[PDB]
Parts: sequence; structure tokens; C-alpha cells
Amino acid sequence: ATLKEVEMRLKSIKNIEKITKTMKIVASTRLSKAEKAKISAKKMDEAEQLFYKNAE
Amino acid sequence: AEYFRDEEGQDVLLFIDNIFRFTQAGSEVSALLGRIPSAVGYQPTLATDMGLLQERITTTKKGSVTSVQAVYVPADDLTDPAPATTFAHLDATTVLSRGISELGIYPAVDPLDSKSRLLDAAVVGQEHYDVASKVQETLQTYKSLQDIIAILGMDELSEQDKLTVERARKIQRFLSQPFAVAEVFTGIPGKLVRLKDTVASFKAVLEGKYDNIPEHAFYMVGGIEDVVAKAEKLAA
Amino acid sequence: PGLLGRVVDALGNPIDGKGPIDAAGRSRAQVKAPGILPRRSVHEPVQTGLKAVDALVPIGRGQRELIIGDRQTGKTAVALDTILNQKRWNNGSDESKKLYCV
Repeated sequence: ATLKEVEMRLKSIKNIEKITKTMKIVASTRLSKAEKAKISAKKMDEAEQLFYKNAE
Repeated sequence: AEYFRDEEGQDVLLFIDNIFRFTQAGSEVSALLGRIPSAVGYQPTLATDMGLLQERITTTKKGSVTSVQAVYVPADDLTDPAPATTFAHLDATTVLSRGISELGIYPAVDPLDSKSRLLDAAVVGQEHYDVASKVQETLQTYKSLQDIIAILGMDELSEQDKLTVERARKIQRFLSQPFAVAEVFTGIPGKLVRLKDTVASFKAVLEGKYDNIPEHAFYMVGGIEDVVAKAEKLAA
Repeated sequence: PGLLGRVVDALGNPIDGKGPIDAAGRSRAQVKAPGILPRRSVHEPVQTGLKAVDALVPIGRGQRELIIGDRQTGKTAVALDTILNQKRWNNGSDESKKLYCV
């Protein structure tokens, strides 16, 4: 109604909040693995660059 | 019906339509009777009047009467007092929902909102119960995951969940059955599926012994034979 | 004492027709609540035989815990279970353990 349409919409917003919360946390977890990888990769890259730089 | 039940001593199968009209009618003449209107304008005698109708209908030693009473839920709000009062008084509720109708699933029965007094494991037999319990969980899971599929997508769900979703979509259209009286409405031959046969056929689906069948080959089928047959037809 | 095993209507007439009620008084229904001083703190267990109820929300005797919940979910079934578990304690002769359910 007013009452129910408010309530269902508010429920939607609540559920959305819950999902965005969930994602943000899961993202942090996933992010940790990602960062670890990026270090190792960048180190590997630096060796190739060592050639290219010194080579001109 | 009382005459049939009692005096003729036969069984009956009463049907009344639509009983919201019965509530509504009483509400109007209540107002005319000068009684101070009750909540949401319903008669203050609503409970007892409904009660008189329902209580009169019963299976006595004399006979047995199987009432099927239609109810119109105003604006599909069952929280409205008139459906809610009736909701208690009827033994074997069935809800026909707008959404399911809109999904193109006819019957429009809301599967997770259908409760019957006799549905107890002993009464319907353990096998029937177990099969139906699995259906209920699967569909309820599908609905809970539906929101997740909506925003996140289906790709972020568990492998088990993805298989469950696939079964649920298949089950959802496995519910569909064309009606005999909709050989006018849809012109598709009706189907009467034996109770045991339905338990068996649903069991197969749940076991996933038809996970090689596409979703539309469950739409408006009958038994197990039909699910396979419509799959073969569609395959061509 | 003798209203045990009687399904009676509100008037007091047996509607299971188990004959004239065995009763030691007729008492008014407008009778009042027990006073401040006539009460004692609740501490006597009662076990409903429902694992969740008994642990998550333990119930004692003389308690008035609500069972508020969703329409026609066989609300009465949850309640009825408590009555059934009282059979275990009831069967016994210890009158501490005899809950005479209504």
C-alpha cells in the first residue's frame, strides 16, 4: 500500500545492504591472494627489465 | 448439502464460489443493520458468521462432504482480515499466486505457500513425504539464491548451488500441467497423472536422472513418459 | 481434581459426554491474581522435550512465556509437543513432577 510498498522497498534496500556488505568482506579475502601474486610477478618482471635497461 | 449428507446418506463434494463475496455481503448488511463497523470495515460478527458456515460443513458419522471453497484475497494481501479469518477455518489451504501465473505456469499454485493438514509423513507415506521434502528445500533454495543471481549473477554461486538452480528451473516447469478445461483456454490436451506416478516421476528429477533434459521439455508435460517424449520432440 | 480426562465446553458440560463432572467446587471466573507476597521466585524446572526450547529458552514452573508466531504454521503443534513430554514426568508418582495439563 503505502505501508506495504514502503516495507517491501525497505526490505529490498536491507537485502541490498546485506549483499554489498557480503561482497566487501569477500573482496577483502580475495584481495589478499591477489596482492601476494602481484608482488611475486613484479619481482619476476624486474629481472627482465634488468636486461632491457642495461641493454639500452 | 446437509440433506445429501444426512438424509440421502451419500458422500458429497460441495463447492462454493467465491467466499470473499460471502464475507463482503455480510459486511454490507452489517452496516445497514447499524452495527458500528469493525476493522477494515468488516462486520463485527465476521468471525462467528464464518464460523457458522464452516462449522456446519463437516464429516459426521452420517455422511462426508468435501467442500472446495474459493476465496478471493483482496489485492493479494492475505494479511487483509477477510482472507485471514478464512485462512484458519479451512483445512487444506492452497494459494494461487499472481507471480506463478505470470511465469506462465498454469496451475498458478504457489509451491512454497501450499500447506495441507494431511501432508504428515505417516499419512501420505514416508516416500511421498521425503520426495516432497526434497522438492520444498530445492525450491526454497532457488528462491533464496534468486536474489543472489539477480545482482551477483549465477557465476558466483557454488557448483552444488548451480546444479540445484538448474534442477529448480526444471522442477519449476515440471509443475506445469495443461488443464482439461483449458482445451479451450490453451487448446492443449489435459492430463490426469496418477498419484504414485507423480511421486515416482518427481523422484527421478530430484535424483537428476533427467539432468540431460532441457527446461522447456518439462513445460506442460504429464508424467515421466511425457518428460522424455517432449524432450525427444524438442531435440528434433 | 476430577476434571482430568474431561473435554468440557465453557459452561462446564462434558462435550465428550464422559458424564457429570467430578469436581470439588464451583469457583468464580472473576477471581483475582495472587498477591506480591503470595509469590515465590521461579526455579523449578519443567522440560518440554524440545531440545531447542529446553536449552535456548529454558522454561520453569509458574512461568508465562509467550508463543507468538506466524499464522497456521501448526502453531498448536509446537505447543502440543510440550504437553506430550509431560507424560514422562507425569507417569511418575512424585507430585513435584506431576504437571496436570490444561
